[PDB]
Amino acid sequence: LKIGYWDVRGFAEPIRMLLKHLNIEFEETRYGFLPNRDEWLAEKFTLGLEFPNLPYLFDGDFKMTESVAILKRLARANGMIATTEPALSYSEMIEAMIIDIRNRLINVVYAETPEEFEQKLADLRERLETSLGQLEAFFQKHGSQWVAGDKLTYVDFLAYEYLDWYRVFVKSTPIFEKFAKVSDYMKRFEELPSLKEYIARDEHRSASCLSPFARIGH
Amino acid sequence: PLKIGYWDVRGFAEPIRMLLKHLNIEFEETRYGFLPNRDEWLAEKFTLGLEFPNLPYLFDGDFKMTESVAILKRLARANGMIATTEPALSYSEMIEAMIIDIRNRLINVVYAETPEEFEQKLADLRERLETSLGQLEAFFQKHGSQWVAGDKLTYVDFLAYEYLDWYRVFVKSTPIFEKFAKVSDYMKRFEELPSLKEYIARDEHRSASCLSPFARIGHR
Repeated sequence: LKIGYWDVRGFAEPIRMLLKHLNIEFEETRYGFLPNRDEWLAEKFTLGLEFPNLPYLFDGDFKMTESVAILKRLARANGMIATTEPALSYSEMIEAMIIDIRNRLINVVYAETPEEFEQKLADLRERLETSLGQLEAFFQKHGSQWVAGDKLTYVDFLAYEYLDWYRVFVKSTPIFEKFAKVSDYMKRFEELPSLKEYIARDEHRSASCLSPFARIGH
Repeated sequence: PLKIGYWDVRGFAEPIRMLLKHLNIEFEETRYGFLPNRDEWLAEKFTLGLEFPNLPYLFDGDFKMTESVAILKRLARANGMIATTEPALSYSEMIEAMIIDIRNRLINVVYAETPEEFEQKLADLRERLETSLGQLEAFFQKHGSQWVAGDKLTYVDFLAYEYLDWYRVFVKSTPIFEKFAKVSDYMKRFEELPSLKEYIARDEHRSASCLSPFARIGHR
């Protein structure tokens, strides 16, 4: 069981967290980087990936890419995903929403002045405020401990990680504190006795969220 | 008892429409119309009981959700149009995410914020398409399957066709599809499905704008 990705959190961290939570031992290739992409581009087309990319998964003799596709494959094989409706519908609805919140950040900090950049960052905070508002309302309405319900599933791993990025390097912590249930949700994930330790370790705490090719997050 | 709501174009709802037309399931539709504005949709937006108000939205009995993809899969699960076993599902969700990236690259361009910088962005998109489409060709070559998930048609093929078709329609990309013979065969195969053969030829689909007029291109 092997995972490949840059030596950062990035799109692979939710997967790293799922396995850590599940106590499943796995091996890693943390490609490093003035910085370049040569450590990865050396192995890129030699790994038998049908659509070479990062992160990539070696699962026995099976191989695949796409961060969310990988996370769910593992979740299914470990009972970490909703298998019934409407729970599963909620999961994939929030999945898509959490990935929209992530990509708005990605598309900004990976694009082609300094005061226009901060402008685009302040816009991400306003859209975030909105999103967390609707999300606060969702926890209030259903009263579920987690996204899909009372049990932890893959969607919560995507949620915590990509919403945390905003706290780390988008100065969004005060926006999280505005909403009571969302702030306790994040705190609950951190306090997960299964993950409480890994999250504290150098791998997650002191590591960069994004590659140095992003204008921020490193 | 089903109801779909979306702009009066193809957009992110067309795959949902096609899946339902393919399944021959009857459903109701609110097609929000539109110088053009969004007021029609904005008048109903926060009155429909959606937890995360957005287009497209779905009504299923008393159930209410958003997100175009999450909707397509919900309907496909209850009507046997999605792999339920590994590895077929891993392939589906891998190629799902990949197709949505191709879609989003286009989307992120056709929304604002010079015509030459823009013509360049489109030309960048076509080169990136050639790359991705070359990979899909290899996939269909390695796996001699008629569809993305194997021998049977599933939700992912509706995503693939609809969004890859957009490039052909208004991003001048038909020649790129012609370079890759398995992919070109794959596209046309979808158009010659007895269930969707007619519908894809009807004005509803063919003679309908792909995106809203708020995009710089992809509309009439």
